[PDB]
Amino acid sequence: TFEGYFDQRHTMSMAPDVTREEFSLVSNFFNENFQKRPRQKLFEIQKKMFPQYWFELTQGFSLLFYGVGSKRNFLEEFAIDYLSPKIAYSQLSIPCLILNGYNPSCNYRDVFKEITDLLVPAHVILQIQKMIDFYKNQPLDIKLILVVHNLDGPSIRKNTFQTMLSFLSVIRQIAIVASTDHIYAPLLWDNMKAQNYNFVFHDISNFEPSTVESTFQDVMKM
Amino acid sequence: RIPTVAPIKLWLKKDVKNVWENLVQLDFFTEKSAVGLRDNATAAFYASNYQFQGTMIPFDLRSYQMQIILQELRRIIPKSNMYYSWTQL
Amino acid sequence: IKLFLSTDDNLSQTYDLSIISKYLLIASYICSYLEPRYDASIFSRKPRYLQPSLFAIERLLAIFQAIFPSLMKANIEVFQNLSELHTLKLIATTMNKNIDYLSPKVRWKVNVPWEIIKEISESVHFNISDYF
Amino acid sequence: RYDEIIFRKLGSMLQTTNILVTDDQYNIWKKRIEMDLA
Amino acid sequence: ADAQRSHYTVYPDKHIPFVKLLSGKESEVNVEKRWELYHQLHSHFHDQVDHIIDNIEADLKAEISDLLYSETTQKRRCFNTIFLLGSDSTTKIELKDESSRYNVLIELTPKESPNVRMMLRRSMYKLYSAADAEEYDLSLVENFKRLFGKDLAMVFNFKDVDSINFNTLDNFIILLKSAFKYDHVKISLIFNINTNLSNIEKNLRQSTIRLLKRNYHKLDVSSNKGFKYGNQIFQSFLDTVDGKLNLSDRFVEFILSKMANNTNHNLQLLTKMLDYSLMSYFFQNAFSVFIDPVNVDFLNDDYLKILSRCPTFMFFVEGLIKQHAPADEILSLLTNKNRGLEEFFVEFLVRENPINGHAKFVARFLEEELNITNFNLIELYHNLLIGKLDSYLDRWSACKEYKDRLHFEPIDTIFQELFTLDNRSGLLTQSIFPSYKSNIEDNLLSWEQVLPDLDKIMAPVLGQLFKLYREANMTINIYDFYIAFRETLPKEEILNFIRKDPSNTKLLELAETPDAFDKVALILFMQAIFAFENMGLIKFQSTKSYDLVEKCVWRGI
Repeated sequence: TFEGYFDQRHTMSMAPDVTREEFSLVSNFFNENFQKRPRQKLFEIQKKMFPQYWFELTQGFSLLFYGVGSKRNFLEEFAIDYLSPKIAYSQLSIPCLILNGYNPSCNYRDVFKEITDLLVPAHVILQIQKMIDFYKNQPLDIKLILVVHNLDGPSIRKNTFQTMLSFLSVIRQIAIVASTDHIYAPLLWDNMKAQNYNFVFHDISNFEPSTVESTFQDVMKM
Repeated sequence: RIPTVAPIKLWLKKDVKNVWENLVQLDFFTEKSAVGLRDNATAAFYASNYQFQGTMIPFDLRSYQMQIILQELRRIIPKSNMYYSWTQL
Repeated sequence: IKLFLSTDDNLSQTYDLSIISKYLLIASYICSYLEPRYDASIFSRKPRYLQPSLFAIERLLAIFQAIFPSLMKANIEVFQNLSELHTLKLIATTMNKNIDYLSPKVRWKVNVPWEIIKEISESVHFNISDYF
Repeated sequence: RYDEIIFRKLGSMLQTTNILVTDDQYNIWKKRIEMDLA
Repeated sequence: ADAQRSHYTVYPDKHIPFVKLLSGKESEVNVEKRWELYHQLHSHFHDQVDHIIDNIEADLKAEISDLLYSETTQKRRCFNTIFLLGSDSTTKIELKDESSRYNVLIELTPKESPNVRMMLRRSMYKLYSAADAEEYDLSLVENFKRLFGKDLAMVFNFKDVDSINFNTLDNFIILLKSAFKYDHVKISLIFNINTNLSNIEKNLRQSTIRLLKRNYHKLDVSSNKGFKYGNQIFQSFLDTVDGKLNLSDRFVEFILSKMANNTNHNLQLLTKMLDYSLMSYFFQNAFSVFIDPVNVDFLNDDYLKILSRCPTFMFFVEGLIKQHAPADEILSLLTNKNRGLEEFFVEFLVRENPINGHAKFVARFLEEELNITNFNLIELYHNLLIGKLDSYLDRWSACKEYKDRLHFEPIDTIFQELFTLDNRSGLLTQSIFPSYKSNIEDNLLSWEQVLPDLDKIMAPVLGQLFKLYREANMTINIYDFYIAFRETLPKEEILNFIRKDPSNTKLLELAETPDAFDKVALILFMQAIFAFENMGLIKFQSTKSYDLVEKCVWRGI
């Protein structure tokens, strides 16, 4: 309850020091061994929602995946094995763009270069406006699939990057899938951003270890 | 302090804003930590770059200090002024 | 006479807000002007002229939950209204460059004066005047 | 039951909606009425 | 590896997203017909929705053009001001391509306005760039007529006024005031205001407000205006139904509950709810195939099971029993012989509901005859559905003359439940208005609701640590937290599970150490704390010491 908030000389050196290499070993062993079968069974059961996810994406509802545990592998498996091939074999090979929000070294201009190359026939918002005006006359067929891991990523958290991603979802011929880990993630988006994003919210918590994301921050600083 | 009736406008808080602006233009007031005019162009460039707290906080909550003390007020303000009696505490 | 009685220099229900937004603003004004000492004293069952102080997100959420009319809890709509408040320049932050709300060093403060929150409370029928 | 709980938590359209009477309840009602019907 | 890169592009019978119902007994033809019917109704709805949106945008653009080019013969050269209340950065304006006068749109984002110098430099840069396609200071404005032979008209679009430094804006306005000395320059100002004129009156100096106010216009372009367009959208949703589907009281109540939570962008949310409800109905209910009464011939015993489980049917059978109907009818319906209730169902499918026609009649009567427009059509439909229409009509005093005409009696037709939309399972809330915080907290505390030989005993470390986090104080000495977490662990079972692996030499090498348990506990604790930092649960006091942490969330709020 809320009353639990109102009703509320040792050092870390007293604990035995663990090196980074020693840190990796136990982490890997307990990630691979412990809770293997039940989590794999949960993943296999969760795969049953692939037709629903496909239908939602074709209707234009963006997918936001949240909950405790890593969501990179789930999105990779979905987008690679189910979404992209079926779109090609039912519309008649669809390119898929993967953005790593867990990397602080990203740049929005670099991603926009790939977007322009993949979408625009031969001041980012000015070009996005031209894309929107162009794709109005284009048929309502999915041409590019966009996957954005960690919409709460360090550089991704910034308002400009969120604005750039928000104007992307106006075009129906673009499929957007995003994931978040922060509990206060909805604080980032206002009504205008929510309207442009068109997320349908799905909790996909799986207690999957964040092995990849742990590489960009040093545990030795703790 | 006025006899009543047998059967001095308190100006609105919005109209006072012009008077408040005039009293800051004419250098009676100053900001709490107003550095003022910079000595050289290099420091002036940084001063024009950095935005202080006083440029963001609301109009009615900007702290000011006074350049004229009430003693000088009573010395200068004519005794015939209708607020002369309030020059002291 | 009516032309002279008013300056008419003004550029012209003053702020259309959802109930969640109104209660969030009410709680934020309490946070920005009430000492952290009195939170447990007043809200747990166990100043008009100074500049507002900063407050954390958890204090705002706790006071909002305590004053919202069984728990309301925090859904996506609550945080969406909170972000709308910031976008509307009703709540200020402690940052000016590269806005990132999730950075753990950013605090919040109220930009709405007393004369507006008074009428908001009147429209809500919430008696703030008895909390000070 | 486990599958229905995770379907409800996941917000899946595969989970049935409790607007109509459940199959088991109506089956029990039909069997109990029919057992004394003849 | 590609995982370390910021971003990268990956390249890889005919499927229909609808899944078989009746445990797979549904035929391909039935699935195809359901898919086609869904597409038909969905496209018919969008043909109205997109038309309404286009009409709204065209009307807004026409009004903007009228305001911009509403030429007024003012003797004094002054700015032209347009205040777009409740507007956003998404809107756009196209100017006239006049012959004698050149018109340029100038966008001014807050990032482009850190100081007056940068503002003027960028403004002149864009002004020069625009004139470069005809065939950085105010001297450019002075020399424009000699450089390009044409008059200059500038339209300034302040894209987001609230975030702009108002002192810098005031100085910039005073700077632009100097341009009136030129005989060939005209300036127009566009203000994207989110809330009201109050913020501008508070922040700008009262001298600049007088400069703006001499020639200004005020226009409310918000998406919500007296239910004018929401009522039309809802009526179009009723129309595209054609009486093939009905609305329940609970569904309309849910819609009304969620609409009031957003004040500026209600139309998109309403469209979201309607489209998702239509999708759910066409995905979940098998009887949607029988929307066309031609498809009734495809009935089967499994469909008779659904028909029998209709509440109306359930009480109709008991009514036959209690009214002493012949037992032959009861035996026939139990044994599903002679199926005359299928003929009754055909009649039901043919029977048009008078609710839609009466609602349209009442709406048009209010709009034209009673001349009442300040009403929500959703509330009117809800009161019609509950049957409390008289109370809703009593809101307006002019209804007394026509209360008899406007009165409507609801009818609970048999088998109507199979063709109604309602919120009964909570699916429409878990995905459209989730309790994002509460769901995560519950999963941390109630992991048994997610997860289906140490795996059988110990819960995932994150939830067990969240237990202590809920038990934890506001500020924590991290060493004590690690001690408690270590104490909660099953030390001997963990050691045995570690020793289970015979070939992982590096694991046994640490297992030989007496401090193995402490090190393993510390590694797990640090990984969990890093995850908490990613999730926003913990905040360090690193400036003083990394050894103390602060909680960032509490349960139940």
